[PDB]
Amino acid sequence: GAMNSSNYAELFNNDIKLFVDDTNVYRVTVHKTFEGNVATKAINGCIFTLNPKTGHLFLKIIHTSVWAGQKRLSQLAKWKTAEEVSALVRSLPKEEQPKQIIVTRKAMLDPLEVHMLDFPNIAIRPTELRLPFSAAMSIDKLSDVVMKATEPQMVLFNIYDDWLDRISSYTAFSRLTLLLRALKTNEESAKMILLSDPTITIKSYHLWPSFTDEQWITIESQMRDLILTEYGRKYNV
Amino acid sequence: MNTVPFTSAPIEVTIGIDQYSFNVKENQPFHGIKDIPIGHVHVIHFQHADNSSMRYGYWFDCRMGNFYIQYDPKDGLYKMMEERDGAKFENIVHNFKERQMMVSYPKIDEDDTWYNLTEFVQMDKIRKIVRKDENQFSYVDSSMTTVQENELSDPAHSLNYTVINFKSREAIRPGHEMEDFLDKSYYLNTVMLQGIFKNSSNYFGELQFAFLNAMFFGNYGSSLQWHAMIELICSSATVPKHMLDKLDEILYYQIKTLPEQYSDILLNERVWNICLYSSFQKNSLHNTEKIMENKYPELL
Ligand SMILES: CC(=O)c1ccc(O)cc1
Repeated sequence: GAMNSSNYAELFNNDIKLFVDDTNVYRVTVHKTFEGNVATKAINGCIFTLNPKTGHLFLKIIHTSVWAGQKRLSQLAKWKTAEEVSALVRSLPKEEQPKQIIVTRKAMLDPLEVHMLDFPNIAIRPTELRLPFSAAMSIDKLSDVVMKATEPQMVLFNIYDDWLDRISSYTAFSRLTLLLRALKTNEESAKMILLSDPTITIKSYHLWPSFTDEQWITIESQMRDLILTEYGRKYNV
Repeated sequence: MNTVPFTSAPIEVTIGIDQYSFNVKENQPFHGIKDIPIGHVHVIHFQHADNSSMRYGYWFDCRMGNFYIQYDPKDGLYKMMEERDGAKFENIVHNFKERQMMVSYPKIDEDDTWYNLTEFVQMDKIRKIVRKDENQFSYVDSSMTTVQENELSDPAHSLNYTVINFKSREAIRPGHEMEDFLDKSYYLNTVMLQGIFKNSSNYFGELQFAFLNAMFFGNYGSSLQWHAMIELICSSATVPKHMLDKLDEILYYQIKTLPEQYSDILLNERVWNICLYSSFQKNSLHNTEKIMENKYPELL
């Protein structure tokens, strides 16, 4: 069934599963035409396919050429997402294929179900959680590889850097969710928090800064604070 | 015109013949139904007074044999049987007509309702959906499940309707996933019409039979099948023009005949609102849309 607060720990058991977020697949800039009408221009996008347990991120870059001469792009985007997730599963060895795929938006259920008919034993699930996976393009290195792409491309990351050496995946996934929530609510202030201190750097092979355990406590504290600074500024509280 | 005699009527029962019905009291002198129109299938059906649970009945065609009804006090129901002795049957019926113990199939001469509800329904096709090959007639009741229902449990007592499933490999060509899901023309025209049914007449026959079982017996799996066969056509962008016009006529008479107080259970809101207002054929069912809007505007 649906993934919610009640069954949150299922995320970190030993059954392989993937989240699929399609928010950033079809990305446009709306603008005015010379005639004073409105038009869109697509920019490169990505499918965000992530394992909660290991941090392995399969970032399929969606190049704007895939939209050329197509109609109903927002609908096509869901079917393109489902086609690429199915292709990814088929490319994995059997023992690496997921037992479940959790989609962050319910409109992906039927497209993914139809593309996965060949895999009757892979459960396709929605979620009641409102995850901030859309903010993946606020991670500078992910945004850079997507915008630089000149052709379709898959790029593999570990979204948890080396955190699993020191913390469980429950805390790793929970830490990723809190950082992404902050970047979605106020990107500028979130990024100020993560980089304010010139002495904490991002390793070439990492996505986030190299915080100590104590520094992560502090960093998580300003993010928890920032999500309240916004929630007050938003609702006046 | 043909006759289905009844041995007797030992329990109180509402008896139906096609869209007609009448109440028979415990041990009332009822000995059957005469003047049944030749050329159509028919259904005789039963609801006992004491237990309105289990509507049941028999599909039959008087061209295929001499059939009668006899109550079985062990199994507790009215059973159809075939009489193989022709001169016995005629002598039985003739005696019952002389004593005027039979109701007359009460068809108005202007009235084409039954023809229009059974236009494509053949006994030979009924007997393949309802498998009991030692009889020429077919028993159906409220509780019988369909093959598709039994996949999601007694096979001999099943309705073997053609399985339709929009999220299935049969419905979806590899590499045409989006195309085939959003436009079911492939599945309708190649898989089902050319492949399985062979022609639109057999398709419409099964659709009509499913509706009649839903209406007369409250058979839930028959209702699912009727709606599935409507939806498959309406969700196809490419349907022969003769099929669309015939479909409009078929549905019109089904909606016209449906008891007004059974719509809440027998009509699927999603299917009809999609079929009439969102689908490829939203504009191809003028007669059905007009009667649905004037008779069941709440559902919509
Ligand atoms: C995401 C988050 O802030 C969070 C916090 C505490 C938990 O036990 C689980 C998740």
